[PDB]
Order: sequence, then structure tokens, then C-alpha cells
Amino acid sequence: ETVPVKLKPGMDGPKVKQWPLTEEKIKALVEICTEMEKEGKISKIGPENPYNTPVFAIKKSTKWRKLVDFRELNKRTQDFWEVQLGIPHPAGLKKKKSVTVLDVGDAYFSVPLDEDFRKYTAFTIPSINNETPGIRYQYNVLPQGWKGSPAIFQSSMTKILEPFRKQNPDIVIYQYMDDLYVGSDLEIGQHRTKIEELRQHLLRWGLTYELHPDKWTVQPIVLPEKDSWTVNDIQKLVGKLNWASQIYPGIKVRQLCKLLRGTKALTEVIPLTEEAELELAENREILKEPVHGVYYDPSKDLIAEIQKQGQGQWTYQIYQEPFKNLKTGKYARTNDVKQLTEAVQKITTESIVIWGKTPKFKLPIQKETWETWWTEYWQATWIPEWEFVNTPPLVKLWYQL
Amino acid sequence: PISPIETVPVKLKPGMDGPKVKQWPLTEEKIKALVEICTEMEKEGKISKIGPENPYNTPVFAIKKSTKWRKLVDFRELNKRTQDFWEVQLGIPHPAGLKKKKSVTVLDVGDAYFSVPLDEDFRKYTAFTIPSINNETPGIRYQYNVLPQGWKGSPAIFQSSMTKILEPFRKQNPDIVIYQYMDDLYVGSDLEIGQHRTKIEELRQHLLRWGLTTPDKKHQKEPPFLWMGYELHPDKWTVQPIVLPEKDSWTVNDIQKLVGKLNWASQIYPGIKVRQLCKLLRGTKALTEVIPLTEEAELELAENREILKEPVHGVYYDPSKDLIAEIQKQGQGQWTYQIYQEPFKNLKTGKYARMRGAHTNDVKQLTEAVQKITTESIVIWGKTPKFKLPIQKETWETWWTEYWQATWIPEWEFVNTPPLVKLWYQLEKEPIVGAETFYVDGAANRETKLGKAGYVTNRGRQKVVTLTDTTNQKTELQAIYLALQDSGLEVNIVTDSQYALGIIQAQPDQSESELVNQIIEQLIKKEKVYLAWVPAHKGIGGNEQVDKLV
Ligand SMILES: Cc1cc(/C=C/C#N)cc(C)c1N1CC(=O)Nc2cnc(Nc3ccc(C#N)cc3)nc21
Repeated sequence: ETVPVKLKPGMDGPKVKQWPLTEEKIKALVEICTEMEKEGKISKIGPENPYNTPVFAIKKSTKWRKLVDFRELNKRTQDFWEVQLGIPHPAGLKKKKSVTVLDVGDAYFSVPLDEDFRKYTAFTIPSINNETPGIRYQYNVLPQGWKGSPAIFQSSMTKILEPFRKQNPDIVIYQYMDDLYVGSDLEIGQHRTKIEELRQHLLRWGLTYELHPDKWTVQPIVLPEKDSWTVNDIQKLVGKLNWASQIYPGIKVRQLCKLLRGTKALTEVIPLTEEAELELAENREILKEPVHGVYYDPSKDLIAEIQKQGQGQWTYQIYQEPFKNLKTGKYARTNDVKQLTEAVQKITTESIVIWGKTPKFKLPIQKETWETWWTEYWQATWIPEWEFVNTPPLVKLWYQL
Repeated sequence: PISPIETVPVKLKPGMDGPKVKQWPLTEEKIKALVEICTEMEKEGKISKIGPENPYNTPVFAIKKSTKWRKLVDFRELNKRTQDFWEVQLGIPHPAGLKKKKSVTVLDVGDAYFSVPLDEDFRKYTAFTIPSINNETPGIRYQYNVLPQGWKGSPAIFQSSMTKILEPFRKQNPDIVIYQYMDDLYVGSDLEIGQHRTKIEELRQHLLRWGLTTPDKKHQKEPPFLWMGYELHPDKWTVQPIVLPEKDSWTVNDIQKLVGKLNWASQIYPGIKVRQLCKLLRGTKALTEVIPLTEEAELELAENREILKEPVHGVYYDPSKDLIAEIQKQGQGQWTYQIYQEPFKNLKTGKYARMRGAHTNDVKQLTEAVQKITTESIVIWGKTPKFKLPIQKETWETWWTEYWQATWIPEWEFVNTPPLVKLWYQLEKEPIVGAETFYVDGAANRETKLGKAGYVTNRGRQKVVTLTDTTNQKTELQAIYLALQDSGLEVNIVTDSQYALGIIQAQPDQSESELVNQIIEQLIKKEKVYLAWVPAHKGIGGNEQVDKLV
């Protein structure tokens, strides 16, 4: 018996255009969906269904996988999966030594979807050069990628894990969309052994990657240490400190400023007054410590900004109010779009672990570039929200190491 | 015939009821025409009279199409109350994505909409009334049983009806291609003309069994087909003939129509340019007003007439071979390109000329053009091409490794077809010893719109100019321009304008700002320019004392 789902009142279903797909991905999708249809998971639909969400193929393993972009449908049923049947997020997960991520999305293909809701899950396989009408389908079962699926499957998931939780009370298991996160403080061999036990529990119900959150330390704003100091070195230091002033209560820069008093050549060497090198020292102290007074607000959205540093290095900050950084980081190590796509997935994963939310990303790339290419390196089953930005020129300079 | 195909269920939008528009009284002649038109349609099953129960109504008119009469039902209110449908098709096949075909025939479905049944539960909402003479009597009241002409669901339901009918024939004949466009079927194969007009008859017979009549062999058309503005041949394709009007005087309306046909010709005729003709349309003038052609607009018009003098054709797509795309810059932010598989038999050509930004350079524009050719490729062929680009591998890397945005263009190779793409200057990475340091600053009074711009140097020079009708952004660029005029060939420049630093660090070689273009001209003459930013109003060296002056 299906759980009835409603959209938000006065909201209609998603009508999101399908991005163009290459021949290889259209052929992968057509195979996958003839086999899903013959197994009853989806059904052809007719022109009386005006809804659409996009689909992609990712090869995340040598086998193609279908990825449905339910971002829009998720926004429109947000009361159902969040306030009506929300899955609580455990604060203990981020403290564990090891966290393993398991895909349990095949679970949802056994549960039926409320038949009055199926039309909202419509999607289109396009065809090259528009030579054939798109192949159109809707779901009959809980689909992967929809946040309504884990909320409905919640009850079942807790019966499945109830024996394993009872026998291991110091293991944390958190569901987010199509994944389980499993945290322990065990040594890694015992951790892996307990993961194998858990796979056995799941296999008796049809559900056939290792983080170490304990070692996700801050990326402090770092100040140079130098033999000499030109005026140009001091101006860059004052600018970097003055901007840091806006996050770190306490930063002082009016002892370094006096040294730059007249109108001097940029390359002129300026000996540091004994006054001044206490203030580098004091602000050094400051910048290697979290922000006082910045706390995660569960009602507000998470934002992630990413800057390209060069040489395969990228910096990022997560915040809800600009300059109130909840987290800062780097990601290191080819191809700019492949690297950025990897950084977006790393930041999202940490963010799921820490807050149970994925952030909205401010991406430093042209939209059409990103939309052409992100599919070819994306390996996750979820998709965060993103927009496209132009990186302020010096924000990049102040987060460099 | 009405075909035996299952009906598509249809709903009104939620919370809404069917229409009840009242019938205007008609002329005795239109009432007579409507009664004739209605009797014959009712005979064939297209319509059915209904009792007075049905409380819905849509106005119906009749107009003299010669000496024959047309029935016009005005579904404006029912359409407004009908649910939305998936839309009929998301793009038109481009000729350049079509494969070569030995035999092609076009089939036309007769009485397309009236040959498809309407969902029994929806017919009530299509009720209409032929009024009585000077509107005395209750009129005669009908409803539709097939898809009405002019209702919102007709195109969608017809073309999915046609799709389920064809799908058998398509499975049992995988190498016959059939494209549905409204009530046309375009049919293509590689069979010999004998074996091909066989399987067309087997197709026609399969269509008759579903209540769809077609033309006989006598009415099936022959190449070269005109279609969607194109001229399709079995082995090539072009755009249908483009004629350039020789006028003494050009109206806005004439120029708009010329820009449209040049834009359309640019799909297969390489090198068509429209920038100088479009500059004339900038502004606000009536469609009837005469526009004198500037010298550059006439030189563009002349060069286009030269390109179009003899016909050009495109070839079709061989799926077994790579796509090559070449881009050339034509100047002034105009780019042109050609896609081929064998050099140089173009599948198609195009142009790119986007101001993406206020300031850019040729390297950013070339990437933008590669991105739009790439997306187009995916759509038409499902595959990205290999690019041949007029930029050195080392210019490209130099730029994109230093630049703050990410980029990724597909496999490419340099090709020496000038003008080559280059960066025209580059800022120093560290301050220049033995060069004068300018501390520039600009300021503008928001009330007054007045501003001063000026500098002071480490060598003791100083200067302040005054500006009218200005802004903080404009004075801050004026200050940098001043330092570049008065400086020698090496110079360090210290600004508190993150705005100006942002622009100049991106190495623009073209801008909409007369100022930014003068600063660029200055940056190219220099041999060395270091440019640094210092926080304003923190009493930072020369910045506080040039802040005084402005
Ligand atoms: C989109 C289209 C339009 C017409 C318009 C006729 C009018 N008016 C005719 C056909 C057969 C197609 N279709 C249907 C489809 O689904 N795929 C096709 C793949 N390849 C070709 N190639 C091709 C090559 C030469 C000629 C000629 N002469 C026509 C078509 N055509 C295709």
C-alpha cells in the first residue's frame, strides 16, 4: 500500500528541459530503460503528461548508470521529505574515525509509488538531431534521486538495521538519499569487518568508499614569514590582514601601516619595527583558530564558494552568512572541469556528513562548459544546487597557501 | 475514417469547468453554410448532435474561404481551461545531421485531426451551437468525436497517435527512416527505387488499416524537396534560394528581412557577415523609415553579394568518421566556422559574435565559440568534433593556467590561419625595480557627478585632473589612465580600485568603454607594467596622500 505524496500547495510539477546527450549516453539510457520497463519499474507515458525532469548516464566500475536530476521535484515536495517524514542527522557521525559510504538505492525499486504522484516523475530520452520523438517514461516505484524515497522507505530501513544496531551500539548509521553512512571508532580492519557484516544484513532484503572525518582540519589563512620585507610585501600583507579582519574578530593592522607612511618605491626594503612583528605574531595566533560566534543554523541554506588557485589546487569555504565560515578547505590534484567536479563531490560529501545537507555551490566556470562536461566525471547519485559566479580577483589571493 | 487507436485521456485544468461562451447570432448565409458543413461531418462520425443537457458552448463562425465556406470554431476559452500537454517536438532535424539516402518520398496524411478519436469523457466540453435565424429557435447543438482543429491538445495527441501507429512498421523495418511533422510523413531508405516503392505501399497499407489515408503514387513528391527553408537532394543539401534586393533606399523593415536571410544563409555559405548591417538597426525608428547605408555597411553588403554569387551545398553525415571544426576570426569580435569530415566538404558552417561581457579578449571569445560549436555538435550529431584553432598551444595554456575561471575545450590542434589569437600584453608578476611607482586614486561626488582623478609618485610628481558627469568607477579608471600617459615604458601602479584591478588583470583586448580601450592602447605600448591593489582608507603610503588630492 503506497504512501500518498503531495506537492507543496499551489505548486505544480517540474517542467525542466532535457540537456542534449551524446550518442553513447542515449544508447546506454535506452538499454537501461527497456530493462527497467520490462521489470515494471517505469512505464511509457503519453502527451497528456506535461512534466519532465532531466536524465543523464554516468559510468561511475565499468557499467553505465542512469542518473535522474530530481533537484526541481525535490524543491516542490520539500514539505513531504523534510517536515513530514524527515530523517534526523546524528551529530556523532563527524566525530567517528572511519565512515564508509554504501549505495542502497536498489532498495527503493521494491516499494510502489503513489499512483497519483507518478506523473510528476516523467522524463525523456532525447534522440540525436531530433530525428525521433523522445522516449517518455514515468516511475512506478520509488525512484533513486528523489528525497521522497528515503523518507518513505524510512520505516523499512529501520527494521532492516535493527538487529545490527542492537549488536553494535557504538556504530552510527545515517541515511542520506541513496546512501548509508556508517561510522565507527574501530580499527580499520574491524571497521571493514563490521561493514561486511552489514552488507550481509542488507543482502537478506535485496540491497546487494572510506572517509576519515576525524582528520578534516581547517585550512587557516596563512601569513608569510620572510627574510626582508618590501613595501609591496607589506601592502599585500596589510590587504590580506584587513580582509581577514572581516571574519576573525581581533585582527590588528595599524602597526604594519605606519611602516608604509610616505610614497615609497614598491621594491624598497622596510625593516620591521619591533612594534610590528608583535602584531604579525598576534594575528598569526588569531588566524590558526576557529571563528568565535559562528554557528550552524539548521533553517538556513549552506553555501560553498570555490576558487581556482592553479597547479591543481582549489580552495573552498562553506558558510550561511558571507564571511561567517563554518568550514574552509583545500582540494588538490590534468583537466580544470574534472578537478572542479571532484572538488564539488568532496565538499558535498563532507557537508552531508557534518550537517546532513548539501550546500549550494558558487562555481567559477562558464555555465555551458560546466553543463557540457560535468556528466563525464560525476560519480555521485545526488546533485547539489549550483550557480555560476566570477571569482573576485583578490578573494583567490587571500585563500592561497 | 476515424482510426481505431485508443484515446488519450484529457482533463481540464484543476478547479476549472468547461467553457460556456454564448453564440453570437449569425447571417442567414453563414447559418446555411454551417448546417451543410455540419450535416456532412456528422455523417462521417466527426460530430454528433447532443440534447440540451450539455451546458457547455463554444462560439462558431463561418467565413468564405472562393465560393466555398469554412467552419471556424473559436476554442480560445476551452484552450484556456484545458490541461497542458507535453510539447509536440523539442527541435527540428538539421540537414547536416541527416544521412545520405538513395530513395526519398513524402506522404501526406489527409484530414489528420479529424481521423483521430477524442477521449469520450472530454467530448462534452467541445459542444457548439449553430444559431437559429435571427436567433428565435433553440439552435442545433453538436459536439466533436475527433480532435478539433484549433484546440490545444490536437497537435500533441495527433502526433503521439501517429507515433504508436508507426512503431510496428518501424520495428519490422529498422533501416527505413520516417519523420513525422504535423500531417506529413517523410520516408527514406537506401533501397532501390523498385524495392522502395514496394515498402512504401506496405506502409500505406499499414496506415489505411489504422484509418489514415495517404496520396497515391501519383501525388508522392520527388527531389529536390523544399523543406523548412532548405533544399534537400539525395546526396547534398542547401538553403533555398537567397535573393538580395537591389534597392535605392533601405527601410528598417527591409534591413531586418535582409539580416534574417543573411543569418539563414550563414548555415552553409561560409563567411557571411551582418555586423555592419545590424549596427544600422541600433536605435528606435519606425519599420517604414529609410536608413542610409554607411560606408562599412555597404562594404559588408558587397562582400556578402560576392559570397552568394554562386551556389554552395552541404554534404550529409557519415557516422563512421570524425567531425572536424575549424574557426577563423573575421575581426571585431566576429567568428566564423566550418564543420566537415573530409576537407573541405562542409556539413555546415556558422558564425559566432557574442558580447559575453563588457570586456574580453580574443582568447576568452575563442573558447566561448568552441563551447557553442560543441553544444551544437552534441545536438546535431551526438558527438563533439576535433577542433582546429588559430591559437598556439602555448598561448592557450599560458592564459588558462593563469586565469581564475576553469576551462576545458575538447581535443584541438593549432592551425596557422591568420589572424592568430594572442594576448597583446601581460602584467608583471612582481614589482619592477628601477621603475617609478604611481599611487593613483579616483573619487566622484555622487550628488554632483563631479570627480577628480590623480596620482602621486615616489619620485615626487603629482597631478589631479577634474571630471564632470562621472562616477567612482570612471574616476578610478581615469586615474590609472593618467599614470600610464605620464609614465615611461616601465611602471608600477598602486590602486585601491578592485573594480579596475579586476578588469585589467583579465587582459581585455576590447571593451565597450572608450576609457578601457584607451587604457588597453596604453598597456600595449609599455614594456613592463606591475599593478597592485592596496586597501583604501587605511592610511597606506602614497594612497592616503593621493586620496587627499581627490
Ligand atoms: C528529416 C527528414 C526530412 C525529409 C524531408 C523531405 C521533404 N520535403 C525527408 C526525410 C527522409 C527525413 N528524414 C527522417 C528521419 O527520421 N531521419 C532521416 C535521416 N536521413 C535523412 N536524409 C535525407 C537525405 C536526402 C533527402 C533528400 N532529397 C532527404 C533526407 N532524412 C531523414
